[PDB]
Amino acid sequence: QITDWQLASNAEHSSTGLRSAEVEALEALPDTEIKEALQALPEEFRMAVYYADVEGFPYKEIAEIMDTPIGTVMSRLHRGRRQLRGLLADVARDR
Amino acid sequence: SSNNSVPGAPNRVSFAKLREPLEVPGLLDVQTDSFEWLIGSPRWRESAAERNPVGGLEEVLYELSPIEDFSGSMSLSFSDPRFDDVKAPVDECKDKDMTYAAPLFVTAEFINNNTGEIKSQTVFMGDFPMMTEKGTFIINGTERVVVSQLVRSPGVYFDETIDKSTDKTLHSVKVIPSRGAWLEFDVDKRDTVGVRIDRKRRQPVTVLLKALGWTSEQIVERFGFSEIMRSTLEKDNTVGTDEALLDIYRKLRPGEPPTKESAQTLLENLFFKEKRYDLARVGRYKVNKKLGLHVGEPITSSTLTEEDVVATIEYLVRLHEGQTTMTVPGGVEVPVETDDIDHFGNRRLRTVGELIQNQIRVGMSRMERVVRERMTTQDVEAITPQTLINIRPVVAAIKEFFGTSQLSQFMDQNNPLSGLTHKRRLSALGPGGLSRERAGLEVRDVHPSHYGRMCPIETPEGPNIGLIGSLSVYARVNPFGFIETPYRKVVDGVVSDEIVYLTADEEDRHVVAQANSPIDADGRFVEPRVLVRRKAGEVEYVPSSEVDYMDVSPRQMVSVATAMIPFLEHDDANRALMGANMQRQAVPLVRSEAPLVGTGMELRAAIDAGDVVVAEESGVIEEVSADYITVMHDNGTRRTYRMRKFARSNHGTCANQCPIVDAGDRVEAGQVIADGPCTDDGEMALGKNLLVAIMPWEGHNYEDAIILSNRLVEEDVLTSIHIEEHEIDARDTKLGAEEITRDIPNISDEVLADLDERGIVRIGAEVRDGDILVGKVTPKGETELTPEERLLRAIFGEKAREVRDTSLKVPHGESGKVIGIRVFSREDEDELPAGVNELVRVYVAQKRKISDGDKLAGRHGNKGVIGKILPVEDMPFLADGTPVDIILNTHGVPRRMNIGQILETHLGWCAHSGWKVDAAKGVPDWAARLPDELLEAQPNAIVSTPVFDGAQEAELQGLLSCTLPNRDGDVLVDADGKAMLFDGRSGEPFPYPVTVGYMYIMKLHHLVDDKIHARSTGPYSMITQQPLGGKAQFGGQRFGEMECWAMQAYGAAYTLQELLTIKSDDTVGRVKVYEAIVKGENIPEPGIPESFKVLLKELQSLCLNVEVLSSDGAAIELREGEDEDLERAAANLGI
Amino acid sequence: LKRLKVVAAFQQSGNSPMGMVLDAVPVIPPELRPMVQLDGGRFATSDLNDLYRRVINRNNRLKRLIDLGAPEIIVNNEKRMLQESVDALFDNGRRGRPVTGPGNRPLKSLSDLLKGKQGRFRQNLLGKRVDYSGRSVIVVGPQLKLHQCGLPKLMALELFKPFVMKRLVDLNHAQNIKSAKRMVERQRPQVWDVLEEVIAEHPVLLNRAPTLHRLGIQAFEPMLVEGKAIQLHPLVCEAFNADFDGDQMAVHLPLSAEAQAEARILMLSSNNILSPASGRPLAMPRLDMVTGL
Amino acid sequence: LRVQGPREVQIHLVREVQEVYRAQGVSIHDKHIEVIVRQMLRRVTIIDSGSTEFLPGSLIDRAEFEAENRRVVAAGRPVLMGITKASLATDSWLSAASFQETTRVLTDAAINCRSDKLNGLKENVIIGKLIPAGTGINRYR
Amino acid sequence: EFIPRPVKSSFREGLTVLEYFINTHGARKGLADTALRTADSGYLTRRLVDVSQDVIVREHDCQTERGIVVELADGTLIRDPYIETSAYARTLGTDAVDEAGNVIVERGQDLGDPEIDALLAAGITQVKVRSVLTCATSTGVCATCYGRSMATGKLVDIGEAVGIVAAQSIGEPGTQLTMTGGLPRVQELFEARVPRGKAPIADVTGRVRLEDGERFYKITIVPDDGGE
Amino acid sequence: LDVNFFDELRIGLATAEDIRQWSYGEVKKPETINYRTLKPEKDGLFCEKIFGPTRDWECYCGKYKRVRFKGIICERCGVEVTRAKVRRERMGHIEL
DNA sequence: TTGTGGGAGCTGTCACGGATGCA
DNA sequence: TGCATCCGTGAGTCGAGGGT
RNA sequence: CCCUCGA
Ligand SMILES: [Mg+2]
Ligand SMILES: [Zn+2]
Ligand SMILES: [Zn+2]
Repeated sequence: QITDWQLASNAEHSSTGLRSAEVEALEALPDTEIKEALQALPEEFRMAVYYADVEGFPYKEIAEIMDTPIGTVMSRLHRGRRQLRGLLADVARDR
Repeated sequence: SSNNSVPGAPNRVSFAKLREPLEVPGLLDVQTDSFEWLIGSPRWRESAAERNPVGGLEEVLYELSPIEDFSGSMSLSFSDPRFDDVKAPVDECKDKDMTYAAPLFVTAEFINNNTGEIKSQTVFMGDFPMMTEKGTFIINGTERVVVSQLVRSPGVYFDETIDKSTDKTLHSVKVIPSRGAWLEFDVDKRDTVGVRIDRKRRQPVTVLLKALGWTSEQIVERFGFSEIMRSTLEKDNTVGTDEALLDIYRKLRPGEPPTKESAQTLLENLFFKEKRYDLARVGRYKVNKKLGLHVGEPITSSTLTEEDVVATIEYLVRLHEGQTTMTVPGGVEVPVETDDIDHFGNRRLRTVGELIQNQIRVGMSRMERVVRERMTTQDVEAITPQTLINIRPVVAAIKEFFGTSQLSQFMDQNNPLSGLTHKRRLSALGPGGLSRERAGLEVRDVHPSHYGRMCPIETPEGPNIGLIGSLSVYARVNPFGFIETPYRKVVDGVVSDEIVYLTADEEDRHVVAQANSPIDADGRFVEPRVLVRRKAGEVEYVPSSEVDYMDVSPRQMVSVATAMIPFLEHDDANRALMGANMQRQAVPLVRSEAPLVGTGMELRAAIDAGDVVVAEESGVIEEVSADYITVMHDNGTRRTYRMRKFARSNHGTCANQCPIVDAGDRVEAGQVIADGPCTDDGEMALGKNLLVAIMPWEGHNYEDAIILSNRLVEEDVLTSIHIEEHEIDARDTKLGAEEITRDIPNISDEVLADLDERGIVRIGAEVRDGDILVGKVTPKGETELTPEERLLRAIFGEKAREVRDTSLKVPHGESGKVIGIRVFSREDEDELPAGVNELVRVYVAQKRKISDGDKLAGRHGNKGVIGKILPVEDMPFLADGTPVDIILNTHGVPRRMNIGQILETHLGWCAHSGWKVDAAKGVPDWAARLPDELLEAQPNAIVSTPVFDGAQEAELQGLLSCTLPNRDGDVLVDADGKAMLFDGRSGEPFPYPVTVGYMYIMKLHHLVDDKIHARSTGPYSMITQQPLGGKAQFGGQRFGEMECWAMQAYGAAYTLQELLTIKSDDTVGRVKVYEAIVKGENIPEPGIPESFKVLLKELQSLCLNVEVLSSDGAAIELREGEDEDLERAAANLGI
Repeated sequence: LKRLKVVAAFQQSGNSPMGMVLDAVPVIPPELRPMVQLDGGRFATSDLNDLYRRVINRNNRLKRLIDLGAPEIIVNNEKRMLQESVDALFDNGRRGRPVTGPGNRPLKSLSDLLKGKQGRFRQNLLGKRVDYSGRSVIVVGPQLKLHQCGLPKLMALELFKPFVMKRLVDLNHAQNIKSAKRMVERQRPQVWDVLEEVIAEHPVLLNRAPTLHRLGIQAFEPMLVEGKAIQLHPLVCEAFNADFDGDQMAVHLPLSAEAQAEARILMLSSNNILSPASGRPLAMPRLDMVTGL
Repeated sequence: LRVQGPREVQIHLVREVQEVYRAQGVSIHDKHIEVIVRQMLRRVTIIDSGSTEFLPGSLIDRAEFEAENRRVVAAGRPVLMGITKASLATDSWLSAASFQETTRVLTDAAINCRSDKLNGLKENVIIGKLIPAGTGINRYR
Repeated sequence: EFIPRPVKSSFREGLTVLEYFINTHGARKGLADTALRTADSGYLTRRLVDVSQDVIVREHDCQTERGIVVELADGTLIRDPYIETSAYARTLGTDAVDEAGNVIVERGQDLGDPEIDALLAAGITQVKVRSVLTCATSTGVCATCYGRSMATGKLVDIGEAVGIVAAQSIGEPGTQLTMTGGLPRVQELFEARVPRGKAPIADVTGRVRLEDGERFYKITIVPDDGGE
Repeated sequence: LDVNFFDELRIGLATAEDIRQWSYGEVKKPETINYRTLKPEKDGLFCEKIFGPTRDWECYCGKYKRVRFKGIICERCGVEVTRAKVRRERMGHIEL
């Protein structure tokens, strides 16, 4: 039998730990500081940043989803990143 | 009285009346004698001279050498075992996770007879682990003890078992050596005598008799008197010699073509060939005294001889008639009887040195295989004593032994007494011993031969009862492995001072008196008729002319811990076992305080335990610091003893040595220079002297609960120090090496304020639950970043590798001061396991006060937990304002049969107050017998009540009269031991005199802090998806089967379902339930337990097509969705 | 009749006896047979993997022999060894010697995983470890009422953690649920005022093992107590067979309305005064109380 | 049982168990012991199978024995069963396999294509469904 | 086996060395016995829980007239020693009428303590009570036959799992049973084994012819019917 | 999510055809995981092609490492990009 | 791939029921 | 073929922390 | 699983 002490000891050096129900629950619940910051952005900027560096789509695909050229998706992306960097003073709480 | 065999030892005045003619031997001798034999120390040799000296190693080497090849050409022989110095000191091995070992060399001499050449050489065998001065080993950093193992001695053993059906008295005999193949002889329901060899089928004994060379008439001549042998020979299948060898081989190897000559060779190799069969000198002496062979004391060879086989067969067939006597050719008037498996003349113990030798031998033989293999595959002139010898199997054998044997154990170091008894234990289980499923009830009973050898009191209450005993005080193990005990020789009626050590064997031939026996001052049995014991627990009165030996001392039957219970003989054996066991669970307190009431055993148990620092040689204290002590001998040489300061024991108690000498002081050899964890001025001090009242108090001490004065908190009298060692390593993982860093993700600069630049908590920090002790991060992988983490990393352009926080935090409910940091690196040259890069241990110290829920106990099995700690003003107090310290409920005493605790209390009061018996107009009658220089005592005097020789009842009652008063001339405790107490709560006096006095109370290592535990949610087992187990793992309580029956009997269906699905096993219901509670809405409906799906998968793995059907009769799909949550993830990111 | 019990059964709805002989062995999912790295660079594997590995090795060696056209005696040896290794995998020790690991320990097969008090049935389905549960030493606490128990603060805080978190966010002591979690974990002083609020009238189950009858589990109303011990009303001792020489007890928090209601109604201590075996009361004055009266 | 009939066996056994508990000063109410004894006398051995599909010698629950007798229009004499054997012979292969002798029960259940109605409480415990007792009964649920 | 010599000492006086040593034999024998005894009782409790688990109350009343007769009591009535476990807490099977026509307790009453007292006070020496032996329900038992729930005092509620309560009530004191058997005998009866030292009974009513040999008894019963 | 109202639960003997209808590929190699990279060897007792991916939405060689690519089977790895949960419900088999 | 070449343990358990196998 | 033997079954609960 | 301990 694999020991609970052994399961935990192994979890100490693994890319994902023995996660609890509470951790999963919180991860499935809103991250209020982040959700409010994203909702502060305008629709186009929030959508560009979400598609770009939350879902990780390539820029041509982000274009094809929002049917705008690549340059203006890149514009919306860099400027929404700036606006969110301003909006998130809780980076210092997490950085 | 003086106990002055130890220099500088405190003056503990003794109530004893009998004189001790012998001193307690070195209590660690059981281990030092054994290991110093194994090694062949000079000391051991000298001892041998006083008593053919060979050492355990020398014995292995002479048995193994010479090593000849198959052609008899080249011979290798091992000559001399020697040792180098130790590689590193003990504390250095402890700090660096090493093994305290010394290099072992041997002299390897190779001869080639074909060329006539000789090549000697010094060959290194390995790093042989060493026993300390304290009788222990350091293995991979941790301290360990090798417990002595109770085995059945090599020999020949006959037992009588009634037949299963026929109700006939059957007899069996087992010939059992120290190494080799078993032999057995058994008579069946039918009257055929049979031989069973290595669990094979029972062939007729005639088969073996004819295979040995005995012809049919040669057999009928000897065994003809027993119609059992004639009946089994008439019923024998075949008659002849080589046909008998053929049948032996046929039954010995199944699926094998038999051959006559190879049968001859195999049979001569099994029992008579000294190569692979050996009953040691123990077995040879046992069989020779058992059957009467070789009584001219020849100990030349130790092997199964043919004549021994014939003698055992005849003994069995004559025991089937049960005649009280027998004689063999040259035999000597041998008694015929069955053997007692549990008698300590047939049950020996393999000590540490022999246990080690038995693995050394295995390794050496595995190496001899390679020696014989290399002698053929190598160029005959190019070989050397270094090319043959491969020391890998020997090193592997020693390592395996110390690392996996049941008998190599984690030393329990709660306090010195723990380790002292642990070194003295006799354990019944282990390899070569008896197994736990075969541990009947009779091996666990107190056996009459245990008297003076194995203490009948100290043993565990739970599943190991009667399997773990401890050696008796005066007992010593003989070179054969039998336990002897000393006795005074009584010549014709006078008790001389000649001490003779008898085994349990030699004891049954004599008769033994008691230490309680009157004698005139010159020496003669003034007692007219004695009460004695002989074999099988005899008890009989007898004239002193027939008494051969007498006990050297009371407590001779008793172990160290048992001999420390004052008034033992007033305590029933159950609570006394409880007191012996609980002494070894006392925690060391910040300040140690010897008992006012003790026995003569405290001092001598501290010294021998080893945690006390003792002067090797007389001298003057040249320097004293908390850090070390330097004594300048009269030699001119110096000696310096470094103090262990706040070391962590194996069990988390604080080992803190403290100097008790001053600069300029004169100390003699053997004097204690510094106190250890539970010692006070050289004596073992496991607890505190507490002012006790025996009375119920408002139910707060109901049903064994204990009430404490808050003084014990304020004045730190039951405060202890506890040190945890939190260890964490940075190692190589599937996504790259981990790094010990101060850069922790998702953490603010605030929570890292107590860390240093590298990420380790700073020395001296106060730490609480969850405080980082060592920051660490583990490579994570982009797919494992949360959407919030991915957003944050993108926005702020964090190019740092994605990691998850795997820091070492402070575990729930623990707190303390960081005492020390220790770190090992791979960048530096530091021995680390493979893939392990950085290692760091943070040591945390907590100062635990006594609390509600802690466990306390006296020495008489009187245990309780603390129910309430009252303010000083609430305690019942004496007439002068003194509040009592501890309130013990009256209802607990009488039915447990331990009024020792009460008697102690009385004596505790007397010693606390001091007394002066009148002695004007003559000394009184009660004081006439014992007291002498006990006629008076100064307050807080230190006295001893030796077990079975302590303070008599009348003398105890007498002291209660002449008690000295307090500072106002008031006698606070009357002649019954009772006192008038005021209720501190109201002020009214309690209506009746309450017994008060002083009692030694111990803080047992069962404390609330260690035991409180609660979990809302935590880790889960990967196999079953159920909560992990154990406080250490933040586990959940097991709601077991009987608990579910309880829940069912209530009809509490929903509670039972919720316990069995969402609280453990339902992996989606867990999360949805925590989510519901956090969001303030109703708890949802359970899902399916994951362990049911695991069961189905195991059944399918057994080729069982288990499906689950619906009402329709259609198999149900037991899987979950893929995108079951897509809407709410966007909702949570606000899109 | 014995022999017919088998044939008549194989004579119902297909189920050909051919299933008793196997040409393909199923291999259990690998999560159910874990392999974990140990401190030291060594690994710990479940026995199942060693058994499957011996099956695989011998089957492959048999493939190699069949291809090499080996002697029939050798190929027969390999076929027998394959049979024996599958026999071990399914039920080790049932025939002949058991496959042993180090220390001559027989490897636990797939049959062992199901049987005994350690198999899945008795160890993981008829009883299991649960969340929202604690354990601690018991002390007497004679000041309580029959329906009450002293629950330590540090136990209550953990047991009720999500409840107090929801309330901490309700009363604005925390801005979000994550800060509520951090607050409860740091033991900030705001939590305690909230704790007594949520604890109120929320029953908890106390168990003492061995549970010899249903009264070995009883519900109580928790009073927050100072210290780290559970306080256990003195009249319920008899039911639990609990004394205070070091006994410990387990705490379980019912969550659902139904579980809480079953606790209040079915299991409350003062509703279980009578022994369910004899019909007589058990919560009677026992020792000190007797001497008092 | 075969001489004085089942009603008298039940008396005999309740009294003979109560005697053991009485000689040691233990008060068990009779109704508990009767609840246990009742479960020892719930089957009948088939001597002549008549026109039904019951194999002679088999132990068949009295309810289903008499029910299949009523619909076939059969020589059945009562059996006393020990508790362990009355337990291993239940209509729930899950209940039997989780109780004792798991390998044997499961081999037989496989050979016989047994289908567990999943109606007992233990079975409901194993799969995570509300037990059919107390608050889990449809009347109250 | 009792040692011929007794410990003449009290623990107040303080036992001698041999008295103490001798006392340990039995002390430890009992401590060791406790583990095996609690394991035996636990195994029996598990088997009883399994055999009785599905037994639940299913209906209020099967309305049967079957029951068993319990005794309640040369000059006066002597209370029966076993009223507590066979008469008390039962449902009365038939009206208890005294020497006169008085109806003391009516068919279907609880037979609590007041009712048993009133019964004894009226000279009633036997009562018919419902039982689960005589209970006619197909599956499980009915409430009226079972009687009151011992835990609550009132008549058993319709959902009660009385099999588990019964197994627990029988097992719980099993560790008190010490030494044909004690706890081995309870197991012998519940396992329905052929007992050791079996006493044969009569297969038919008739006359006995008793052949008395040496260590051999031989019994022959000639039936009253005149059959074989 | 299963409503947990299963009527019945039934056993029988599995046919070799059933055993192959359960399996996601044959375990052909005895090796478990690389002594160096700690990664499951192909066709072994922990192979990801047949049993499942060790890490969420990650194939063996890394050509498809995202939730965007879901359900597709890497034509270089043979590994299906899905949750690692599948490694507790996907059986292999062995052809004797 | 060449003179030769069989393990380390073990029993110090007990009661009961029924298939197995043997004369 | 009628048993005797051999085999296979079962042998209390929950805790702590140290190990292969 | 084992070891030592706890009720
Ligand atoms: Mg207790
Ligand atoms: Zn009824
Ligand atoms: Zn790929």
